[PDB]
Amino acid sequence: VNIGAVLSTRKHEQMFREAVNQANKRIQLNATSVTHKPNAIQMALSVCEDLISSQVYAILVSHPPTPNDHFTPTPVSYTAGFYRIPVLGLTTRMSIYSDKSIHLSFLRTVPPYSHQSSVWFEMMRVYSWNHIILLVSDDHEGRAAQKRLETLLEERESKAEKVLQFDPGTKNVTALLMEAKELEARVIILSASEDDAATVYRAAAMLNMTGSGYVWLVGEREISGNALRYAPDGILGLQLINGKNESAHISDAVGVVAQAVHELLEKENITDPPRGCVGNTNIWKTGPLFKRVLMSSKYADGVTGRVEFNEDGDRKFANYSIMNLQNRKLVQVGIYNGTHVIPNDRKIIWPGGETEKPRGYQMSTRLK
Amino acid sequence: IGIAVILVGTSDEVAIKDAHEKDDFHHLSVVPRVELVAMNETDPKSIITRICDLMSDRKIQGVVFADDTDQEAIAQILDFISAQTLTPILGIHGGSSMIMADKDESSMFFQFGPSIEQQASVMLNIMEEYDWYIFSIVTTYFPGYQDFVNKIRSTIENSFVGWELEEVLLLDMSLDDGDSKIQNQLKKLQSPIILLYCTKEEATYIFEVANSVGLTGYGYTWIVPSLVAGDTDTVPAEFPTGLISVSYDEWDYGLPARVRDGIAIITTAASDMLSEHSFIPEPKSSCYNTHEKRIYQSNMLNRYLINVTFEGRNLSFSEDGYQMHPKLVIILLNKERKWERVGKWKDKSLQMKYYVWPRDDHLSIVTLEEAPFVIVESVDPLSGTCMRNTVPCQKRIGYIKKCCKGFCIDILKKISKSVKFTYDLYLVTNGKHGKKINGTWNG
Amino acid sequence: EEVLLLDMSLDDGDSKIQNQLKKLQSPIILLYCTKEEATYIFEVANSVG
Amino acid sequence: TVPQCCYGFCIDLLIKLARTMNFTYEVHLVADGKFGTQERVNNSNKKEWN
Ligand SMILES: *[C@@H]1O[C@H](CO)[C@@H](O)[C@H](O)[C@H]1NC(C)=O
Ligand SMILES: *[C@@H]1O[C@H](CO)[C@@H](O)[C@H](O)[C@H]1NC(C)=O
Ligand SMILES: *[C@@H]1O[C@H](CO)[C@@H](O)[C@H](O)[C@H]1NC(C)=O
Ligand SMILES: *[C@@H]1O[C@H](CO)[C@@H](O)[C@H](O)[C@H]1NC(C)=O
Repeated sequence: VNIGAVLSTRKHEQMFREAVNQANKRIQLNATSVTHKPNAIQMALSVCEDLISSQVYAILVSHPPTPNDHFTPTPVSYTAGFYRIPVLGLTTRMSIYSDKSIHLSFLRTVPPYSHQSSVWFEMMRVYSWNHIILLVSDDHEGRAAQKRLETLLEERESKAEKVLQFDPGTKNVTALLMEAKELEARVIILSASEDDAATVYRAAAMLNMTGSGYVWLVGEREISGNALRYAPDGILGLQLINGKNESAHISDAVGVVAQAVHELLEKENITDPPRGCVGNTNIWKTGPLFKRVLMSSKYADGVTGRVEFNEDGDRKFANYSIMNLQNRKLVQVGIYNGTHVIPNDRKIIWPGGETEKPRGYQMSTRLK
Repeated sequence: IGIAVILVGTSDEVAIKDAHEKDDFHHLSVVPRVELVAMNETDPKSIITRICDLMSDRKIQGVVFADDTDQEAIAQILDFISAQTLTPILGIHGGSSMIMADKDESSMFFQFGPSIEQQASVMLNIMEEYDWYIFSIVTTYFPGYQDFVNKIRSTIENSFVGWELEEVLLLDMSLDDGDSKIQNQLKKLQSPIILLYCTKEEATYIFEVANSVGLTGYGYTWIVPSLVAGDTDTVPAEFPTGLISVSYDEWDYGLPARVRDGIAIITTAASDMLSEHSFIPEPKSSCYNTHEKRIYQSNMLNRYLINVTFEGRNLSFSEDGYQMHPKLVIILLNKERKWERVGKWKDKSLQMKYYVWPRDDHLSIVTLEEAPFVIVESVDPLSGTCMRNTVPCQKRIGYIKKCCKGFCIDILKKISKSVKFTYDLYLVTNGKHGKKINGTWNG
Repeated sequence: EEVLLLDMSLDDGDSKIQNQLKKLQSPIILLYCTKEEATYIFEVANSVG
Repeated sequence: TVPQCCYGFCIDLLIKLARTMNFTYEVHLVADGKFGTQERVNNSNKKEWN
């Protein structure tokens, strides 16, 4: 009747316990938390031991310092998927945990990075932009973002002018920039890691690729750290409202788990989860039902707003903030409330310093 | 080198190990060793502990895995272990054998099995064999459907054959309230072939809905990948009779054969590493906290594991983890809810044992070669099949397509169109026209 | 083109009704039955399309 | 790529079209010297024009 938590600090575990206790007053279930470990194998062994010690209906996972999302929550999800025990992620947007083929019984509290592609659609309709180019990286995240953008564009019968890809970690992207320079398109959309984004920023503004026109659109990882340090003025980045916050995510996760447990308690034929990985090898026989109950659960009102789960177990109806870099600063110029984008009363600058939105399309008069 | 072979649950006996001793591997310079380990737990903690004990206590570098259950989490756990331990792991005959896409980077985990693209290519070859150029596509919101559709469309576009590809469906199936929507969009499948792609649980519901609509019958054929079939002996009382599926070779492939193949692959990779770039023939084992394993430089060894000949077998793998030249079989749902092997798929070939594809208005016709009446040409070298004014023509003695034509052929075509009947032309073997010899006819 | 009988007395061949009904390619159908049988036939035809 | 001179009916039509709608041009000859048809490549069986 208890739930498991894997946080990154003792304070986080105490906060989770306090939140679960508070939600209890609104059964005798009590919380259980385990800290992270440097070794992935050690983390898997610890999670297995915790599961064996007491039956767990749901497991929450967080991100410690030096996240390395590619392998931080992966062991927990892999261990929990054997018995089909739902696992909720607190701060993870790698987009690899969305496919049910690999990660089974997984839920998200924050939208993945790929969903940012949707954010680059209202700006495509409110600014009258039709010719764009993509600098997506060559990896799962970049492929997912490109696929989502192409699917969104195909609805209106207008796809990207040219989609280019670059191997991750490359130190020479001059060829791609030169190829994309003569394309009669001024809107540039980038989707890469911090180091890759910083590398692309260098050797790009060198060939007058910044200034007049040349609207730049990026996500959230691009404007951060080294990439942000080298980011040119007029960059239109996206920021998550409550992505950094952890206590709020814990509170909403606890509330949703409690609501799902209360809803499931009414139903009959509720088989108890196995009391130990060793010996037990059959499926829970109720994991799919608990996952279905957890999904499609319209939470009344959480600290981070309305809680909705997508068909892939991802966060639904999120809120983004549009940031425009200017004078080595960052200011908010609009808010995307999941379905639409509303600008604020602040002026929007452009890479060329103009006060009017560039057309973003330069037709060529020299024909071959 | 020491390769550990792990068997879980019911398996063979130590006799298989004998095949690992009296073989070309022993005579090779690799001089490998085998330490068979049998387990009956099949749990993540148990598997991890066994792997760690084998790696630490014993000096080994390669692992061959073979389970008995159908749990797919075993493959993911093996991939995770390989990524962490930085040691090659081969999964065969079980959950580890199930093909999983999007493997973790720097993970040297391989398994026996085909990909979605290979199954789509096999389906297209089967369709082209019997001249089924009109079909549709039905899929659901399941991972891999995009790759399936893209492969089908790419194959159709880059070909000189005349395909149809009338309609393609999505079948959300996620909204419970939209139950009638599935039936509404299912009334557009006039094409004979369907080529469904979905999970077994969704497959049963889709089949029931189609039967309610009336898409299951003598005039409609369904082809599905191995995912829909699942367990061969677990027909859910709803699959229409005559369903065609593509599966991996599970009958003419023994567990000892797979173990020998894995041992040979590992030994050949080790020998190739020793011969070329002999700086480090085989890195030593390790333990927990493998961060100091960068000295091993397994990247060089990884490129060698994707090239194995084995006395003319081409056991090379792919950069993803699936073998490039697998063995595939075509199964058909018999009348008494059974699956029978109809044909096998070689590297680039097809050995279907049915030349007519047996199931009222369908009769056979015999023709003879004549100068102005029945001219027997050959298939078109450009597209591989005949074209306008020509019809398929069998040739007994096993057969060979000829695509006959001529005046009598045109008359037969017009007569068939007028009377609305189907046929299958074939040439005669003995006797030209017919004469009573010893009271018996011929030709 | 063709004529049908649609013997509704034997419901065991109900699956056949949807089968033989998916053959009338002609626009005009010229149905003839009772009101209840007419409603049943119309529902089956709508399901078939 | 020898820079030869070219003229004729097509050149006159191109000059008139360029004069009508303001745009410059850069004429060059086709490499294989063929109008174009769909053919098959020996490797990869990639159907393409020429
Ligand atoms: C309370 O939490 C602790 C975790 O330290 C756990 O061992 C114990 O089983 C929990 N109590 C109940 C009744 O589950
Ligand atoms: C996180 O959210 C909580 C609300 O529960 C708030 O009190 C806290 O200040 C937030 N932290 C940051 C860094 O915004
Ligand atoms: C988002 O804001 C727009 C303002 O134009 C409003 O029409 C829409 O209903 C809002 N949607 C949500 C989910 O708040
Ligand atoms: C081309 O000529 C037109 C006159 O019809 C003029 O309006 C336009 O500016 C010219 N374009 C140039 C000079 O690039």
